[PDB]
Amino acid sequence: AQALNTLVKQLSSNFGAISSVLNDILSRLDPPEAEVQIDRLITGRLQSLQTYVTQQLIRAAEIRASANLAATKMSECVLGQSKRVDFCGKGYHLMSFPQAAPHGVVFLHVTYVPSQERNFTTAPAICHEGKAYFPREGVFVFNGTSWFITQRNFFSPQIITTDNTFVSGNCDVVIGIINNTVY
Amino acid sequence: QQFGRDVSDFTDSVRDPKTSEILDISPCAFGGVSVITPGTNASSEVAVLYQDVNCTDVSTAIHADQLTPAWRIYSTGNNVFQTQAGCLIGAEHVDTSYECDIPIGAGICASYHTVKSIVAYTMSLGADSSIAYSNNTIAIPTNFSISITTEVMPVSMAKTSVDCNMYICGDSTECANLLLQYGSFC
Amino acid sequence: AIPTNFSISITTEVMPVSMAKTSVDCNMYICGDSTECANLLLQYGSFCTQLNRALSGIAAEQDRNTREVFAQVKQMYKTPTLKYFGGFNFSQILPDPLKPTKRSFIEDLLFNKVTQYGECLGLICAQKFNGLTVLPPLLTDDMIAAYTAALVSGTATAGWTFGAGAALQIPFAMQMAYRFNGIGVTQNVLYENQKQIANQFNKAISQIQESLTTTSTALGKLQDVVNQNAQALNTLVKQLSSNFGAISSVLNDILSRLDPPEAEVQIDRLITGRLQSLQTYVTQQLIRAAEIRASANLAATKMSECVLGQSKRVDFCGKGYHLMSFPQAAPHGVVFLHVTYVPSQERNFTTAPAICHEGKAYFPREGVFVFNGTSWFITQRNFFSPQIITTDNTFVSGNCDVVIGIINNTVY
Amino acid sequence: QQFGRDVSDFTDSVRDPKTSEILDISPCAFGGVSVITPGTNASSEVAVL
Ligand SMILES: *[C@@H]1O[C@H](CO)[C@@H](O[C@@H]2O[C@H](CO)[C@@H](O[C@@H]3O[C@H](CO)[C@@H](O)[C@H](O[C@H]4O[C@H](CO)[C@@H](O)[C@H](O)[C@@H]4O)[C@@H]3O)[C@H](O)[C@H]2NC(C)=O)[C@H](O)[C@H]1NC(C)=O
Ligand SMILES: *[C@@H]1O[C@H](CO)[C@@H](O[C@@H]2O[C@H](CO)[C@@H](O[C@@H]3O[C@H](CO)[C@@H](O)[C@H](O[C@H]4O[C@H](CO)[C@@H](O)[C@H](O)[C@@H]4O)[C@@H]3O)[C@H](O)[C@H]2NC(C)=O)[C@H](O)[C@H]1NC(C)=O
Ligand SMILES: *[C@@H]1O[C@H](CO)[C@@H](O[C@@H]2O[C@H](CO)[C@@H](O[C@@H]3O[C@H](CO[C@H]4O[C@H](CO)[C@@H](O)[C@H](O)[C@@H]4O)[C@@H](O)[C@H](O)[C@@H]3O)[C@H](O)[C@H]2NC(C)=O)[C@H](O)[C@H]1NC(C)=O
Ligand SMILES: *[C@@H]1O[C@H](CO)[C@@H](O[C@@H]2O[C@H](CO)[C@@H](O[C@@H]3O[C@H](CO)[C@@H](O)[C@H](O)[C@@H]3O)[C@H](O)[C@H]2NC(C)=O)[C@H](O)[C@H]1NC(C)=O
Ligand SMILES: *[C@@H]1O[C@H](CO)[C@@H](O[C@@H]2O[C@H](CO)[C@@H](O[C@@H]3O[C@H](CO)[C@@H](O)[C@H](O)[C@@H]3O)[C@H](O)[C@H]2NC(C)=O)[C@H](O)[C@H]1NC(C)=O
Ligand SMILES: *[C@@H]1O[C@H](CO)[C@@H](O[C@@H]2O[C@H](CO)[C@@H](O)[C@H](O)[C@H]2NC(C)=O)[C@H](O)[C@H]1NC(C)=O
Ligand SMILES: *[C@@H]1O[C@H](CO)[C@@H](O[C@@H]2O[C@H](CO)[C@@H](O)[C@H](O)[C@H]2NC(C)=O)[C@H](O)[C@H]1NC(C)=O
Ligand SMILES: *[C@@H]1O[C@H](CO)[C@@H](O[C@@H]2O[C@H](CO)[C@@H](O)[C@H](O)[C@H]2NC(C)=O)[C@H](O)[C@H]1NC(C)=O
Ligand SMILES: *[C@@H]1O[C@H](CO)[C@@H](O[C@@H]2O[C@H](CO)[C@@H](O)[C@H](O)[C@H]2NC(C)=O)[C@H](O)[C@H]1NC(C)=O
Ligand SMILES: *[C@@H]1O[C@H](CO)[C@@H](O)[C@H](O)[C@H]1NC(C)=O
Ligand SMILES: *[C@@H]1O[C@H](CO)[C@@H](O)[C@H](O)[C@H]1NC(C)=O
Ligand SMILES: *[C@@H]1O[C@H](CO)[C@@H](O)[C@H](O)[C@H]1NC(C)=O
Ligand SMILES: *[C@@H]1O[C@H](CO)[C@@H](O)[C@H](O)[C@H]1NC(C)=O
Ligand SMILES: *[C@@H]1O[C@H](CO)[C@@H](O)[C@H](O)[C@H]1NC(C)=O
Ligand SMILES: *[C@@H]1O[C@H](CO)[C@@H](O)[C@H](O)[C@H]1NC(C)=O
Repeated sequence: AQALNTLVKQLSSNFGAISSVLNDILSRLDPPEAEVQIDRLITGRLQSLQTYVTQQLIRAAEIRASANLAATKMSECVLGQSKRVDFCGKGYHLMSFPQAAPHGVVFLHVTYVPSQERNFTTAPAICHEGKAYFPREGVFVFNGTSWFITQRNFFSPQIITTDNTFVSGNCDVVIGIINNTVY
Repeated sequence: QQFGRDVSDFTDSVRDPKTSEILDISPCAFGGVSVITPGTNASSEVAVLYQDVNCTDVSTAIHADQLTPAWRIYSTGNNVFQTQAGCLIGAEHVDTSYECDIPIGAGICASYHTVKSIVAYTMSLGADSSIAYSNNTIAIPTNFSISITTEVMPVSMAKTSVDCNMYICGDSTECANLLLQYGSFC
Repeated sequence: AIPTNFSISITTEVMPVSMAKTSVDCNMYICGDSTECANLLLQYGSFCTQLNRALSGIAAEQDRNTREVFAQVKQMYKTPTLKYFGGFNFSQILPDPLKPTKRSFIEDLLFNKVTQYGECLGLICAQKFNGLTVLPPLLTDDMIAAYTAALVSGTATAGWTFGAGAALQIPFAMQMAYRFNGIGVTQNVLYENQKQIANQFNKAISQIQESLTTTSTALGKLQDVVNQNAQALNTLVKQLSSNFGAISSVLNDILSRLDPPEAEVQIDRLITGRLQSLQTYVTQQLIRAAEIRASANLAATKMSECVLGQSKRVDFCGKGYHLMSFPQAAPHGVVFLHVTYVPSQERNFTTAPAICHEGKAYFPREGVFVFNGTSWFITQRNFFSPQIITTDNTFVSGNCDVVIGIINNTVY
Repeated sequence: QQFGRDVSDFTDSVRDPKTSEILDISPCAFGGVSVITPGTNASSEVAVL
């Protein structure tokens, strides 16, 4: 809108000519002096087009830069599930919804947000049978009643078995091994 | 040597041709003006920023009526401060921090706060919080929530076209004949 | 060939995020305060408005670029006193609170190796005879360092959680344990090789410190944006002294000698030549500012993906497998410290795709069949560590003697 | 009043000097031209937009 208003308003600029109207100059002046001053107007009006055309070329590049971003971001998140951090929404991305717009696109990014965090005392491994038992997944926690293994995305207890715990290296190697008995 | 020049072509310093004293020249004052407003709805007073000036010459030129432009109803109002941006006039200094509402420059912002009036303050980055450190404990999330956030980005543009003779000529015959001497510039 | 030993290495990357905000005033750059000059630029057009609006828009998006990169922090967190987290010495990356300029010792060296117009510093707010000015940024350098100190102190005591969401209290060896697992290796190795990892970490810290103490390069991205904006202004200054095909370069030598009828002819040609150089400078800054946002869009990605997370893309955040990333501040730019993982010291042996045992073909759930001349076992592709071939870790399906390369062994 | 103007300074409506019948003025006619072809390999006939 501002690009077209500038292209419009400089039709009425004199650009140092006798007027900004070619009809005034054809009527008032002699065909030598008329032809000079309308030539002064024809080059001021060409420069106003060239400036407008150039700044359309710049913003046509930036919108293509976002359109190539949106065509990617639709394929990444609408047509799938993203795994990049904070791409397609803040948190943990689940899915996203495209919505049309008069000159663009509006996304609706569905994210997961954890909360309600609680203290649990932790340690790397369990020293059972003289063996440093490392968790196959998750970390070791003690909630004040039981030692067990849970994830870090959410709190959920699991009984410490050899199916979710394994050993690489014996004891007295890792600093801070749990001295507990497991199954 | 009679006078000195700057790194441009301007003579920044002259010697007195009478008593040989060496005198710098300062380009008395100019700069831009911005208008700091709460909006026409929320108030009717505005604050002006005289950009990149010493407030000694600004407050002088207000009272000495040496300003261009000048307003018929205008006053300094005892609220003038020299920041790195220049002379904010029409706003009270606040020496605590808040979040940036309207950005001014060099970390200082402004808003329309309770006495409401226009006040100037320094931007805060956030809360003075802390992340404790343990060698033994891990905080683990238990409950949760979901949230849907929207974002928005253009993918197109109002594509135009411009005819030359309805723009540079207005369909006059003489303009079309001069246009032949510029070629197919159109 | 499967690697056995390893080392960690910290490779740095830089990029610009910011062009210096400029502004100009034709009334001063065009005229030098001649009134008749002001009365002949009108008669051309309020082009002055388009210029002022163009430069302020280019300038205002430089403050947007800086907040988009740095200001990803919701709360300012304090500097902990303990900095030898399990031996990991973090005194160089953190700001030094004993100094008045509470910057990191890296950022001290980053400032020094990086570092015509009116400007105001302190507070001596001087002006120039030219119409040029530079504008100070909204987000000051101390505030830039305060975002940067929260990104490092927050990573040192909350780690993976710091960017993922609410920052969670966690020991730093536990933070390593989740990060080192995430690249496809077993987290025993960190506890097994802790002092080796702690020394290799502190090695590459001092390597970067001595590299940036004695450097002549690797900051060419930052200084080029400084120099390219400086050479645009010097061209804009020096063309004031040109006649532009008029009788004189000074308006008070034109109106002096010539009578005011023909003086205004020569004044028009001197104004018009000064308008075009002013208009072209705006277009040149308009192109260069659009260039820098592509680096600012990279830095906004590369902070939230790499510092506030862990990156799994190829050669993103240095070469190797990414573990951590420490941001540092720079004039008109950012500095990253990417801690990557490098496997090393490979050995030959013979491998196989399948084992025949009791008429069926057995396949690894993950890893390869490894025969070192003595016996067969399973290990991973990123570290050499034996696993006895049992049906717990070897997936059993299909018949023997169908796949190319099924070898008679025993699976227990 | 004698005549009207647009949102920009172009006279779009003139009140008649004789009858005072006010009359809008539109542009006379202009625009762009495009040509549809299936190719010189396929035909010699074109359609014009
Ligand atoms: C806005 O412009 C005004 C113009 O008057 C300017 O005020 C002047 O600033 C200078 C710089 O501070 C002042 O000069 C100093 O004044 C103090 C007290 O008056 C003296 O103690 C100083 O003497 C010491 O400092 C000198 C330089 O540091 C030494 O060379 C000297 O040997 C002394 O050790 C010095 O005279 C000057 O007095 C004021 N003028 C007035 C009227 O106040 C102001 O600084 C500008 N604004 C800003 C923000 O800079
Ligand atoms: C993978 O390769 C790395 C190579 O970096 C290798 O780590 C190195 O192991 C050796 C031996 O274990 C280390 O050498 C010792 O390190 C300690 C650490 O403080 C030093 O104190 C030692 O110096 C004493 O011992 C010397 C020999 O007895 C004496 O001559 C001397 O006077 C001292 O009394 C000695 O240097 C070496 O430091 C590490 N390297 C690092 C960076 O830690 C690792 O073992 C390889 N791993 C595998 C699985 O191949
Ligand atoms: C984990 O977080 C969850 C939230 O994300 C928790 O679920 C919430 O639990 C609370 C109680 O602790 C419920 O609050 C009650 O809700 C009823 C129903 O409110 C609705 O209906 C009324 C009337 O139509 C309407 O006015 C409201 O706006 C609601 O639409 C109220 O009547 C009660 O006064 C009380 O507020 C929440 O409703 C419930 N949320 C949901 C989505 O069900 C969950 O309990 C947490 N778990 C743990 C272990 O902390
Ligand atoms: C720390 O975590 C452990 C689990 O890892 C918690 O122990 C659990 O306590 C609940 C108490 O309600 C037990 O639930 C009940 O179990 C009986 C027996 O099966 C069942 O009949 C009931 O219907 C009910 O589900 C649960 O079994 C028990 N789990 C284990 C493995 O012991 C412990 O309470 C936690 N500590 C604190 C302070 O909360
Ligand atoms: C110039 O002005 C004169 C007078 O102001 C106009 O003449 C009058 O015009 C009105 C309507 O325009 C005529 O009324 C009509 O008369 C016809 C026949 O007389 C009848 O069929 C209609 O029903 C209506 O009554 C009026 O007679 C006429 N008077 C005279 C003396 O001519 C004239 O029209 C104006 N010029 C133009 C171009 O409009
Ligand atoms: C962890 O538990 C083991 C037992 O499983 C402890 O080992 C005992 O250590 C003492 C000396 O420290 C010996 O006298 C015992 O003979 C050991 N027990 C066995 C069965 O051999 C070990 O000390 C415990 N660790 C800690 C820190 O208490
Ligand atoms: C961690 O690194 C810091 C340097 O950043 C070490 O601090 C230096 O220690 C020496 C020995 O006394 C002093 O002479 C230096 O002045 C210290 N540097 C600073 C900036 O104060 C520190 O010793 C290292 N940690 C360990 C455990 O060695
Ligand atoms: C190949 O790897 C195997 C491990 O799976 C090595 O076998 C063990 O070697 C140690 C000492 O070298 C012996 O104490 C064990 O009894 C061996 N176990 C088995 C199951 O053989 C073997 O040594 C490696 N080959 C070579 C040449 O070192
Ligand atoms: C692995 O052992 C099997 C034994 O079942 C071998 O299979 C025999 O191969 C011979 C050919 O050399 C055939 O004549 C037999 O009929 C096969 N036996 C069965 C039960 O089909 C197999 O050759 C061995 N692999 C290698 C490489 O020698
Ligand atoms: C966890 O412990 C810390 C101090 O040890 C305390 O500040 C925090 O409030 C505790 N959080 C919970 C959920 O108990
Ligand atoms: C001008 O004359 C006065 C004495 O009449 C003297 O003090 C001064 O120095 C002279 N000026 C110069 C430039 O010599
Ligand atoms: C204007 O301000 C009033 C409060 O005085 C508020 O209720 C109203 O919504 C505002 N309207 C707009 C358009 O901002
Ligand atoms: C672990 O931290 C506690 C305080 O939080 C401290 O007293 C103890 O010495 C630490 N453990 C080690 C091995 O330093
Ligand atoms: C492994 O063998 C290949 C080819 O046989 C050779 O390139 C390489 O040097 C060997 N490496 C070792 C460690 O023996
Ligand atoms: C297109 O032109 C080629 C000659 O270049 C001709 O052989 C062919 O037949 C033409 N296509 C059709 C559909 O006639």
